[PDB]
Amino acid sequence: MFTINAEVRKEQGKGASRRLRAANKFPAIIYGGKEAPLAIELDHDKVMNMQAKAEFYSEVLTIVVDGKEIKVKAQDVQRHPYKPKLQHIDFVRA
Amino acid sequence: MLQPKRTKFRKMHKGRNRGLAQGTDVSFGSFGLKAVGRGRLTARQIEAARRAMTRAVKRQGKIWIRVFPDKPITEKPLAVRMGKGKGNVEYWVALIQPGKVLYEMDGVPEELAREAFKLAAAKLPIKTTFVTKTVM
Amino acid sequence: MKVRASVKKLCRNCKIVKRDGVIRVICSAEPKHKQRQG
Amino acid sequence: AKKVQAYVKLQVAAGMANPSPPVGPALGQQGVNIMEFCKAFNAKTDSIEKGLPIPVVITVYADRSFTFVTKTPPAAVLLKKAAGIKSGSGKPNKDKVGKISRAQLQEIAQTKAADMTGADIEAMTRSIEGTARSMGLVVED
RNA sequence: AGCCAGGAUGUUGGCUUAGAAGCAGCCAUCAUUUAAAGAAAGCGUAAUAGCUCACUGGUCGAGUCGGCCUGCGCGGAAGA
Repeated sequence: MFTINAEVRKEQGKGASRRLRAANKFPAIIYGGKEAPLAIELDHDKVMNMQAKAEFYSEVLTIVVDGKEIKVKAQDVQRHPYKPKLQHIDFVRA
Repeated sequence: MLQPKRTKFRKMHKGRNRGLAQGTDVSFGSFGLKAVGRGRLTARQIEAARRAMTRAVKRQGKIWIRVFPDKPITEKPLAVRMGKGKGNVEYWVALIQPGKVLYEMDGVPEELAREAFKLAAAKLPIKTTFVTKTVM
Repeated sequence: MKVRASVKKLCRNCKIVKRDGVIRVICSAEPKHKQRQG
Repeated sequence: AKKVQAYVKLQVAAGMANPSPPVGPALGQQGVNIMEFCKAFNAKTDSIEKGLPIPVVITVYADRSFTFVTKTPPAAVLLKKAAGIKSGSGKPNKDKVGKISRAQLQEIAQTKAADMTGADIEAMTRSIEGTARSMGLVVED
């Protein structure tokens, strides 16, 4: 039931990702199925308050990117070590 | 006090304490006392903090000490010159980085876990925080 | 009073007041709870 | 009774007269008489049965000392008169110290209606069995 | 948040009760007329008692309460 608005990452690597997290976002990827993996940037606060729920890790999510909808499921989250924030999320298609 | 039962060599080099930690999630228990500062922790500080916790949440609960010393720290005596060998093994520390869950606790309410972890984080030299068991 | 570097509310009547750039604990119930300099 | 004007509740087992070791001037600090626990109180005690303390309201007026009427037998020694050992409770609920048959509590609760809170039999039945919860007295269902 | 009201009974619950009768004690920690109430949260006793509160009603007529992430600051801070 969660709708997560995303964009496509035109840049990647550690420079671009650390630039992207200082701007209060974080990178993510949608892989799985037969399609190519999709690099995605996500707003941070929406996803953090959203993942405070338990249903974020169990229910099918919907990610809106370029006006499409990809029904994914949250595979695996890298968190920051000592701060309450996120590094990265793997989303498997569903 | 914690100390390895049987080492392989008595004296270790200093080495450095860089980068982030490996034990990061609350694994065994439900609430966790996670490091934020770098530092290192002697066995006396781990014992002091564990007694503060065990007293604080009485003999209910279950507490895991997720760090272990296993690093011998040598000191030279007083009025001894420099040189003439490496010192003697005085105590044992664990090296901590930002992210280590130092302790875990289960079987209490969260408000007692806050209370015992406050009581015991004041016996440690590093800045510390409270974490919960997050699900993936 | 007690000049400490951690001043706290010891009672429920204790009350933190900053006077002249100094944090203080003014109690009405017990005057032993009067504190200064947090 | 009225606003609190020199009435307190104190004595021990009133089979005898005027308990000198346990309380003494505790019933002499306020305007309550020393003599009116000795003859007339036992004259008003023999009307039902002896061997019970009485927590009682003693309203001291501008009369001789006061006027007194005993009203209710209390449930402490009423739940100790047939409970088990005569020593006391200690830690009574974590083990099985006492046991009380509930029919006699239904009839004593059916008698006592002045100094209670309740208007139904079942409403005030397990209140005195709450006093059985107090001294760990296991009710026999 | 102020302000005006109510906040008990078994309950001396037994105590090692020398006085604890909620108050130097431990186990319990119940149930009811009731909007509401703890065998008493704070003080307090030679000792009950004395009050306030925890909760509810009225007055009140717009925000308020407490956490988290942060920038800059305050105290901690005494030498010839």
